[PDB]
Amino acid sequence: HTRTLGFILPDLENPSYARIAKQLEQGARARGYQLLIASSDDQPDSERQLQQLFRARRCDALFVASCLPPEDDSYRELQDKGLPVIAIDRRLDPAHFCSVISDDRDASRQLAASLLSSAPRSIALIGARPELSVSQARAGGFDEALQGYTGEVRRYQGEAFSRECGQRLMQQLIDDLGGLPDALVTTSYVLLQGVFDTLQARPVDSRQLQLGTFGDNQLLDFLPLPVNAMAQQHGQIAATALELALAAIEEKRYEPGVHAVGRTFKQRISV
Amino acid sequence: HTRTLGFILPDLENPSYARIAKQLEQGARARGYQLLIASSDDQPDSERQLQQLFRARRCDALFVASCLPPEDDSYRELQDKGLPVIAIDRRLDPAHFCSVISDDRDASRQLAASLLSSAPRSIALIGARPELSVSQARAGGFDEALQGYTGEVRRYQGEAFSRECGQRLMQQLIDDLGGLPDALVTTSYVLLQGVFDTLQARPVDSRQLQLGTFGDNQLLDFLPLPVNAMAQQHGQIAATALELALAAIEEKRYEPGVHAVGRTFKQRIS
Repeated sequence: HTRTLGFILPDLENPSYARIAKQLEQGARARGYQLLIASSDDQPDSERQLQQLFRARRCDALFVASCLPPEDDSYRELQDKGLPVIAIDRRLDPAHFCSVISDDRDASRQLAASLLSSAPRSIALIGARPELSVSQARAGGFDEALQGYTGEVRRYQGEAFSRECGQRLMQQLIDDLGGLPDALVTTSYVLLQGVFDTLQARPVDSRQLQLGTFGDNQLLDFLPLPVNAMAQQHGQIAATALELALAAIEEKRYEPGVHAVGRTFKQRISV
Repeated sequence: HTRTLGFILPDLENPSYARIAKQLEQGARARGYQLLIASSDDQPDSERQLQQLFRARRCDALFVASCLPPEDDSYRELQDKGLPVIAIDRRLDPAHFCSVISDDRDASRQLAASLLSSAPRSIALIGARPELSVSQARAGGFDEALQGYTGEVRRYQGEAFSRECGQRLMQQLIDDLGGLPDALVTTSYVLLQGVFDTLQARPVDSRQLQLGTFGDNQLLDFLPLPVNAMAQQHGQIAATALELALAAIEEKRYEPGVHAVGRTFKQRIS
């Protein structure tokens, strides 16, 4: 026993992971545990390197937002050797791992529906890493809200949750529609940032779409362009994950399954 | 040789530290090293517990943005035991420790001057943790820039670099002046967040003022209100800090002193 917990996350610059990591560290500290954080940069080989690191380090439990393929069984190996693995944000196999996540599919359905109110002629989804369960959920909720929709629908899912990817996809979208869509949902705030870059390159008067995104940002309150946002309850995510970790460590309780926490709706678009 | 580096930082939610950590991680990986990150919350006792951690992990080198007093010699002991300790952002005793920091005094001078050039009738500084060298440098630069200025000046220094502190300080400032200051410098983007919270509560027509800050954010480009920003050169700081780490680990050379890296001026105010 080391009384240390590890957290592998995809991106240190993603404010949601930072917030969760901070909430975890605080809660852990009150329980007598230290938190060690490492970033995979959403690269599968980096994550595998971190796996070996946290195993040799002998952390009492490992929190992880994985970027690995579901076919990969590396975490099963670690678990079989006695390491408690708690998934965060990105679910691991519900038959073998405990995961704490946001209720993304329903969040996405409401998000898209909130834009559909204005009767848009065209609507698009911009996302990334389509293979991930988190991405499938958000694309899934988006489709669900489109039932009975007769307008133009486009889905663009890039290679990374990055600003530049969002910028590239927005361009490709604009180039493909011959203009802005009436409405747009981004599956991640960082992707929205790229969208803003693309919009800024255009003349001032062609930038008036209905916008919705996952995650949130304070400065959205000051944007002339209103953006609806679905934010994580980071505090509850961390508190749930930690309690699950400690039960596995201290009570040897561990039940596979997904624990979903609702997102909060931040509406800035007048309805 | 564990092939792992440690990084102790004050605040995971502070974009400046997250950026440097990310760059350090990326740089370390290219040299065959893994980076483990931990947060102190700027709490001295939390930081001390973390010391034991990278003490036990036996990391090859430890990066740290410390919140400990100058009287505290805990880092001295760790160094004597053979651990390369590299300060980042917050300098440690230049007589014994190597530190990579930003050119804060100069940056703060230029930042404040940029606001003064528009002839404000009042100007304020919002900062935190006045005892820190980084805070003295930024407050000092502000003061140098204001030499000869005959308008109203206010200096509010809070207890933490946090959004809530920034909010409280902005509230006290507005009550003090009986309104918004014409110009304002915040010593940390995190404090600026709290300032933005206070402005948000005011009518849309009552949010105009000359604004300058350390740190930066993309959306600052899109606001109807331009904000001058002194961005940290996160990549350069990481590279320099990394170079010093490896030179210590692999070549045993360790030379105390301060390596200052200049900031990037985003002059959004015409």
